[PDB]
Amino acid sequence: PPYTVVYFPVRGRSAALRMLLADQGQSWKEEVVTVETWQEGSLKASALYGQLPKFQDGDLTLYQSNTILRHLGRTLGLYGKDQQEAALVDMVNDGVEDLRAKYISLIYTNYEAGKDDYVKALPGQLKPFETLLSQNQGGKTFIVGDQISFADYNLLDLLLIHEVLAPGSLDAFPLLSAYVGRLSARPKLKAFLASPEYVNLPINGNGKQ
Amino acid sequence: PPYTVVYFPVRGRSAALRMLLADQGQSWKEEVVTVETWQEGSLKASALYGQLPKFQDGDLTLYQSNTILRHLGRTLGLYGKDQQEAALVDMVNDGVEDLRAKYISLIYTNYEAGKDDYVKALPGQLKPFETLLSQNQGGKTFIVGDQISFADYNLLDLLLIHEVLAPGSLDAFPLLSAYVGRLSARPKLKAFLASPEYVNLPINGNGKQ
Ligand SMILES: CCCCCCSC[C@H](NC(=O)CC[C@H]([NH3+])C(=O)O)C(=O)NCC(=O)O
Ligand SMILES: CCCCCCSC[C@H](NC(=O)CC[C@H]([NH3+])C(=O)O)C(=O)NCC(=O)O
Repeated sequence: PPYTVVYFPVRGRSAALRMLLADQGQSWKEEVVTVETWQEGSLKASALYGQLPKFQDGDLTLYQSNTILRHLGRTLGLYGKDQQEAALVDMVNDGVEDLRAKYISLIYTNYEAGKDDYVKALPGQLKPFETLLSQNQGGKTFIVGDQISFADYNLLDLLLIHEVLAPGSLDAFPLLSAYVGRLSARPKLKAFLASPEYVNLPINGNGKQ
Repeated sequence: PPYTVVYFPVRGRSAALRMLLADQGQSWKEEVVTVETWQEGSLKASALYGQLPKFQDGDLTLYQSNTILRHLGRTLGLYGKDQQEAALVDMVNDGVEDLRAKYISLIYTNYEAGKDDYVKALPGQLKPFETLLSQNQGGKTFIVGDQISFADYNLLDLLLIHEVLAPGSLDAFPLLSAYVGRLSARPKLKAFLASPEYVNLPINGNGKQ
């Protein structure tokens, strides 16, 4: 630390890292980049893949949302208790990333045309996270082990946004409904999710949710 | 260990994790899964995300290619010498991953109508790794730091398949170029890249490369 998130006035691929910081009792600066600022071409030109988020941690500069997440898991001890759990944390997040890339591509690339095909495939896509949960202490704690990981935040954000896209898509998944239900209640995380820092922001950058 | 890779008879997403093992002088078994056996559906059904590659390491069963990359870097010490190097290695891999997604979506979804545009875009897509490899002792060792990482096996394969795509695609990048020969000159890799079980193996499995 200190932490700075440099991003568009959208939740997008920073919603989960932001949650993590907040749940962890941490504080950060929000650097905001409007499309106008981005349209200047100054930020993009330095950015390693011409894309945001950008994260500064003390004197360390990072791109890629999952790098940032992994770096915070590695520093705040949110990467499982051991080398097995490390691997299972990854498996979970890689799975989140896969569904998220699908979600993004629907939203930005063809929303109204694909929504039906997307939401149809959704139960099949959520079932492995129910399974995962049911194979660890009975879905009673976290997605991996019995302490919180970066994969938990990234997955929490995945389900929240999906409840907006497809109201009631978690009915069929009891363990997962209680898990969003429980993890939201975590005191600092309740507060963060109610902050205008979050609430004032739309999920996506194109009107679509 | 011991190691087992379960996958279709292609290079695909088990290509980078096999170079790693070979160069690391390690050995492994192959569970070949033809398309016809996959259509039977009992393997599909048991896989966490219904997909391959699948990997067994001693008692651990893993899915997700980068998870197997990460698991391997962590056990064999191919994840940078420190915390910062770790975060940059992930930054490379995520960037490799992003170009692999796009190539995979060219190969399987619109090869015939996508290609000229794709190769058109290749230089300005390969440049980010040319940069990183510059800002790291002038390009003379590895993508990150001075010892090999899982991010180097993944990028190396990414660069090899793209040479098959458009032969001579790497000339506008003389740095990324010698990188490829350095890594393939490594006696353990060299020999595997000359074995049939690498040369006789299809890249993508749909007659397109
Ligand atoms: C312009 C409004 C965009 C706001 C929507 C979300 S950011 C979209 C895009 N960034 C990304 O796709 C980030 C992906 C990156 N691989 C990650 O996971 O962090 C971007 O910076 N795009 C700009 C560019 O690539 O030039
Ligand atoms: C004909 C030979 C083709 C083999 C190459 C395709 S393997 C493609 C697919 N696997 C994946 O997309 C893996 C994605 C995963 N995110 C990873 O990187 O490990 C799969 O198991 N697909 C099968 C399915 O989903 O039914």
